[PDB]
Amino acid sequence: AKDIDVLIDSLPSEESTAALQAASLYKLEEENHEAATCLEDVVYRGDMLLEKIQSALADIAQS
Amino acid sequence: FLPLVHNVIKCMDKDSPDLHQDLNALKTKFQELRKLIGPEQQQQQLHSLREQVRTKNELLQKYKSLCM
Repeated sequence: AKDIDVLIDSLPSEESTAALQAASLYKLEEENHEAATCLEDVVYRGDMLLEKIQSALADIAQS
Repeated sequence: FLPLVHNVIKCMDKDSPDLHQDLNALKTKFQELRKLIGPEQQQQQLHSLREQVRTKNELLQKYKSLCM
């Protein structure tokens, strides 16, 4: 009984209803969208660098 | 080829006065020099090699500027 009571008290006090969980999910989705935009910019820069390196290698091999 | 000219000069000068007959020595020396010495094909090959070296240097210098 003591363990059950302590577990029910120290459980996740949050999305039992329907608003706190929704707000947390919306904030997480916004953070994930920002992180995905940053990662897409970084990946585009890296792909541009790789394409430049590949073009330089092809030009060197063409000689 | 100074050897052939020198041999001819010696043979002409020693035609009547045959004191020292170096005709055989001169002929042997000429044959040995011809054996040891051994067209514009060499010039064309050198020109092609120079052009190739210039092209290689230009290609190597083409990759000078590189930031990232």
